[PDB]
Amino acid sequence: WAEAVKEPFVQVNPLKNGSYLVLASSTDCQIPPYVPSIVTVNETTSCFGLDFKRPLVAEERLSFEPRLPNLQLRLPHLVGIIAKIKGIKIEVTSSGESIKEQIERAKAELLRLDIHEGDTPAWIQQLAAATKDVWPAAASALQGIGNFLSGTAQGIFGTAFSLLGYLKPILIGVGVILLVILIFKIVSWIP
Amino acid sequence: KEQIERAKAELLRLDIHEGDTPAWIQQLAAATKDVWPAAASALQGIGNFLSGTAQGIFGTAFSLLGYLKPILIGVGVILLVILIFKIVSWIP
Amino acid sequence: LDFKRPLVAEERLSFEPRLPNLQLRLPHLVGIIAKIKGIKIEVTSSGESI
Amino acid sequence: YTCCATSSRVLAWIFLVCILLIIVLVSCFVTISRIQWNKDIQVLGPVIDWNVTQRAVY
Amino acid sequence: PVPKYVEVNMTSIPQGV
Amino acid sequence: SLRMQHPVPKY
Ligand SMILES: *[C@@H]1O[C@H](CO)[C@@H](O[C@@H]2O[C@H](CO)[C@@H](O[C@@H]3O[C@H](CO[C@H]4O[C@H](CO[C@H]5O[C@H](CO)[C@@H](O)[C@H](O)[C@@H]5O)[C@@H](O)[C@H](O[C@H]5O[C@H](CO)[C@@H](O)[C@H](O)[C@@H]5O[C@H]5O[C@H](CO)[C@@H](O)[C@H](O)[C@@H]5O)[C@@H]4O)[C@@H](O)[C@H](O[C@H]4O[C@H](CO)[C@@H](O)[C@H](O)[C@@H]4O)[C@@H]3O)[C@H](O)[C@H]2NC(C)=O)[C@H](O)[C@H]1NC(C)=O
Ligand SMILES: *[C@@H]1O[C@H](CO)[C@@H](O[C@@H]2O[C@H](CO)[C@@H](O[C@@H]3O[C@H](CO[C@H]4O[C@H](CO[C@H]5O[C@H](CO)[C@@H](O)[C@H](O)[C@@H]5O)[C@@H](O)[C@H](O[C@H]5O[C@H](CO)[C@@H](O)[C@H](O)[C@@H]5O[C@H]5O[C@H](CO)[C@@H](O)[C@H](O)[C@@H]5O)[C@@H]4O)[C@@H](O)[C@H](O[C@H]4O[C@H](CO)[C@@H](O)[C@H](O)[C@@H]4O)[C@@H]3O)[C@H](O)[C@H]2NC(C)=O)[C@H](O)[C@H]1NC(C)=O
Ligand SMILES: *[C@@H]1O[C@H](CO)[C@@H](O[C@@H]2O[C@H](CO)[C@@H](O[C@@H]3O[C@H](CO[C@H]4O[C@H](CO)[C@@H](O)[C@H](O[C@H]5O[C@H](CO)[C@@H](O)[C@H](O)[C@@H]5O)[C@@H]4O)[C@@H](O)[C@H](O[C@H]4O[C@H](CO)[C@@H](O)[C@H](O)[C@@H]4O)[C@@H]3O)[C@H](O)[C@H]2NC(C)=O)[C@H](O)[C@H]1NC(C)=O
Ligand SMILES: *[C@@H]1O[C@H](CO)[C@@H](O[C@@H]2O[C@H](CO)[C@@H](O[C@@H]3O[C@H](CO[C@H]4O[C@H](CO)[C@@H](O)[C@H](O[C@H]5O[C@H](CO)[C@@H](O)[C@H](O)[C@@H]5O)[C@@H]4O)[C@@H](O)[C@H](O[C@H]4O[C@H](CO)[C@@H](O)[C@H](O)[C@@H]4O)[C@@H]3O)[C@H](O)[C@H]2NC(C)=O)[C@H](O)[C@H]1NC(C)=O
Ligand SMILES: *[C@@H]1O[C@H](CO)[C@@H](O[C@@H]2O[C@H](CO)[C@@H](O[C@@H]3O[C@H](CO[C@H]4O[C@H](CO)[C@@H](O)[C@H](O)[C@@H]4O)[C@@H](O)[C@H](O)[C@@H]3O)[C@H](O)[C@H]2NC(C)=O)[C@H](O)[C@H]1NC(C)=O
Ligand SMILES: CCCCCCCCCCCCCCCCCCCC(=O)O[C@H](COC(=O)CCCCCCCCCCCCCC)COP(=O)(O)OCCN
Ligand SMILES: CCCCCCCCCCCCCCCCCCCC(=O)O[C@H](COC(=O)CCCCCCCCCCCCCC)COP(=O)(O)OCCN
Ligand SMILES: *[C@@H]1O[C@H](CO)[C@@H](O[C@@H]2O[C@H](CO)[C@@H](O)[C@H](O)[C@H]2NC(C)=O)[C@H](O)[C@H]1NC(C)=O
Ligand SMILES: *[C@@H]1O[C@H](CO)[C@@H](O[C@@H]2O[C@H](CO)[C@@H](O)[C@H](O)[C@H]2NC(C)=O)[C@H](O)[C@H]1NC(C)=O
Ligand SMILES: CC(C)CCC[C@@H](C)[C@H]1CC[C@H]2[C@@H]3CC=C4C[C@@H](O)CC[C@]4(C)[C@H]3CC[C@]12C
Ligand SMILES: CC(C)CCC[C@@H](C)[C@H]1CC[C@H]2[C@@H]3CC=C4C[C@@H](O)CC[C@]4(C)[C@H]3CC[C@]12C
Repeated sequence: WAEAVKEPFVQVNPLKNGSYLVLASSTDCQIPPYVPSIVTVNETTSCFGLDFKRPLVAEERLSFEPRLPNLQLRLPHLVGIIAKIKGIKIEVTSSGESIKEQIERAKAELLRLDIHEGDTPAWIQQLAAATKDVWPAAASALQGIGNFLSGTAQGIFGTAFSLLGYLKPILIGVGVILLVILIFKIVSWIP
Repeated sequence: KEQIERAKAELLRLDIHEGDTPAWIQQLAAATKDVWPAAASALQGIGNFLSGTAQGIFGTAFSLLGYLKPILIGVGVILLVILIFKIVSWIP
Repeated sequence: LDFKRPLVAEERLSFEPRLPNLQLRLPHLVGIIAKIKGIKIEVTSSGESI
Repeated sequence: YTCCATSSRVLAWIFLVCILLIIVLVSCFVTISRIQWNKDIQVLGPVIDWNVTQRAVY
Repeated sequence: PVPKYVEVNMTSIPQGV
Repeated sequence: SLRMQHPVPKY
């Protein structure tokens, strides 16, 4: 299962034996982001705006803690866009799924998020964020052509293109009327 | 009437696309099978032709010619504008 | 259904909470957004910009 | 007069070429942006394995 | 400005369980 | 396993 969340994300659970369980979108006290971890400190300090205390020395007894098997997991490239356009917690793969089945799963859905006359700049900015890891040269270009339609002047070019997009059916109609005149006017020159 | 007018707009907007025509055509068949079995068997055939025959080269070819549509029109328009002038510049 | 007149009560010291008031601006087409999801969906925050 | 007549002709040609180029620039952008999106969808995605040691930053 | 350090140990949680 | 050394201010 995948689900979209708000940035910044911070979760710190104090454990009973005196360690702390941390999952956080940003670094603090040398703890890496995005991967969770069990954290212990030798001297009281403030991390993620709260106090992580040094635990009381304990006596060792025979353990019964479980040790689960490790597991690599491959996710779809655009998992973030799939989770965002559902607005609920959604199933994205299985532990033991093939590359082919995994891909043919949100492909039709994703293809039909096509370019529109009404949010071309907002679309072009998604395409860049999607392309950045694949082709960084193209991303930087797309991002540029994004900010040109949005920012340059008062966004007048964005406006102009948006409007010329919505007019397409009228233009064809006129274009057709011109041909029907031109053909007649031409045929009415030949002897 | 009420039951039908409930997912109709939603369902209509699952339209054909340049990027998964074979995968779409295979859904249309599964949808048509109980209604018109003769048509289903046909659609299923034209499905496997774009996917299987050769290395799917025809699927590829059609997918590509689909995405090029705007360029082709643009060129087509430039040809007319030449042809008209070249024709008008023959008449005495 | 029947809305009955209540029995007279004796007044005692209250501990009822009094929450702050709050204006809330919704999107113009909130009804169409809620309809095409077919589930309970998040539409804004208390303190969001236009 | 001849200069004004010539100017009108030259203006119309540059005005025609101006448009026919804009038609070609927009047409090429729509083709390339839509293909790249298709390729973005089918790339291999990230891998996660819950290894902390791997993500250490010094 | 004097250098003072605190030790911080970290361990993994297979499968996130 | 991952041992680290977090620096703390001592002014
Ligand atoms: C509060 O509570 C929490 C718990 O909730 C405390 O956190 C826990 O603290 C424990 C310490 O008491 C930690 O245990 C220690 O884990 C160390 C790391 O283990 C991993 O790496 C090992 C080595 O891997 C490398 O080297 C080998 C070759 O040697 C290579 O093959 C590898 O590729 C690596 O290069 C590895 O052996 C371990 O593998 C075992 O676990 C994983 C799952 O985690 C399994 O997939 C494996 O199959 C394997 O488990 C099986 O096999 C082993 C034997 O091989 C059995 O023991 C198991 O029962 C099972 O059958 C890991 O990948 C260990 O190095 C460390 O070892 C010490 O102890 C042993 C004796 O037990 C000695 O021989 C060693 O010399 C060493 O002293 C120890 O086990 C827990 O990980 C940690 N738990 C969590 C969830 O984080 C916390 O401390 C508490 N806080 C306070 C304040 O009290
Ligand atoms: C069954 O149970 C239910 C409860 O579950 C019963 O319903 C409850 O019945 C109560 C009556 O016992 C009602 O209380 C009454 O509310 C009246 C209206 O209060 C609002 O308006 C006030 C006036 O607003 C105008 O005028 C002022 C200037 O005077 C202007 O500033 C305004 O702009 C308006 O023009 C206003 O003072 C109130 O404001 C307070 O509450 C709101 C939230 O509701 C807060 O946002 C405010 O900050 C403020 O709360 C704080 O400040 C006040 C003091 O200013 C403190 O008292 C608070 O603790 C808090 O710190 C409202 O906007 C009141 O007019 C009415 O006042 C009577 O009592 C006081 C003494 O307490 C006298 O001085 C008055 O003269 C007057 O007699 C009273 O409080 C509950 O509203 C009602 N609850 C609900 C949820 O509906 C029900 O009756 C029961 N049924 C049966 C059968 O038993
Ligand atoms: C669960 O585990 C499975 C199995 O590991 C994971 O799926 C596999 O992912 C790996 C890594 O991404 C893929 O490796 C690539 O393999 C190709 C060659 O594939 C061909 O030959 C295979 C021979 O065994 C065969 O299995 C393949 O068959 C599948 O694909 C065909 C075609 O779509 C399909 O019809 C079949 O039904 C199968 O689905 C196929 O014939 C190879 O070209 C790749 O090379 C790249 O990487 C290497 C190493 O970095 C590099 O050296 C090269 O230069 C190149 O960059 C790569 O090795 C593998 O194809 C996947 N296998 C399957 C069956 O899908 C899966 O991801 C895991 N799931 C989860 C959820 O984690
Ligand atoms: C939470 O609270 C906020 C703050 O009140 C609400 O957002 C505001 O809503 C009001 C009412 O709908 C908006 O009022 C209008 O303001 C414009 C002028 O806006 C410009 O100047 C502002 C100066 O302070 C500035 O803040 C604005 O900046 C925002 O917008 C720009 C451009 O998009 C953006 O880049 C910024 O990042 C900001 O987001 C902006 O520069 C004014 O023209 C309007 O006038 C109309 O109404 C009046 C009164 O009826 C009338 O007299 C006029 O004739 C005209 O009809 C109007 O006053 C305000 O813009 C909103 N502010 C922001 C920051 O968005 C929000 O709705 C509340 N949320 C919820 C969920 O309830
Ligand atoms: C973070 O992880 C560290 C491991 O890298 C922890 O360090 C270990 O902590 C134990 C606490 O019991 C130390 O044990 C002490 O050892 C000294 C004497 O040291 C010698 O003998 C020990 C075995 O007893 C041996 O491991 C050493 O190599 C030495 O030969 C005793 O005086 C104490 O009484 C106690 O037994 C380990 O020595 C120490 N190991 C290492 C490699 O440093 C550290 O505690 C962890 N920190 C936090 C914040 O949890
Ligand atoms: C006041 C300012 C000055 C005026 C400037 C304008 C002057 C014009 C002169 C006259 C010529 C008119 C030309 C007509 C253009 C009409 C535009 C059509 C847009 C259109 O229909 O496209 C749709 C939406 O895309 C869009 O609408 C996106 C359009 C492209 C946006 C990007 C523009 C920047 C290009 C950068 C070029 C460099 C890149 C590298 C080559 C999608 O197409 P579809 O409808 O077929 O449906 C396909 C499936 N959805
Ligand atoms: C190396 C191999 C050899 C090369 C072969 C090709 C040679 C071509 C020679 C030059 C001629 C070029 C012809 C131009 C074709 C362009 C294709 C346009 C496709 C297109 O835009 O259609 C869109 C997607 O459909 C599609 O893209 C689906 C297209 C149709 C797929 C099915 C093809 C099999 C037909 C079977 C015939 C027998 C059936 C019974 C009659 C949808 O259309 P829209 O964009 O208007 O939007 C409508 C609302 N979404
Ligand atoms: C977890 O990550 C660490 C670091 O990438 C792996 O440890 C390395 O293993 C390789 C051999 O595969 C050694 O050459 C390196 O010296 C090791 N580095 C360190 C810092 O110890 C580790 O194998 C990974 N996997 C597991 C299951 O622990
Ligand atoms: C916690 O661990 C730190 C490791 O940074 C200890 O720091 C050492 O302190 C001694 C003084 O006893 C210094 O001589 C060393 O140079 C420090 N080591 C470093 C910076 O690597 C610290 O003493 C420990 N604190 C407690 C309370 O045990
Ligand atoms: C301006 C007057 C003379 C009318 C002339 C008609 C011209 C401007 C119209 C007629 C048909 C139009 C084309 C119809 C369809 C498309 C596909 C779209 O994805 C890009 C633009 C493009 C290629 C249009 C460009 C403008 C166009 C060529
Ligand atoms: C190849 C060179 C000479 C360019 C000539 C232009 C030709 C190939 C182009 C110009 C406009 C194109 C048409 C534009 C729109 C559609 C609708 C689509 O749903 C099916 C294909 C169809 C009917 C196209 C077929 C190919 C077409 C006729």
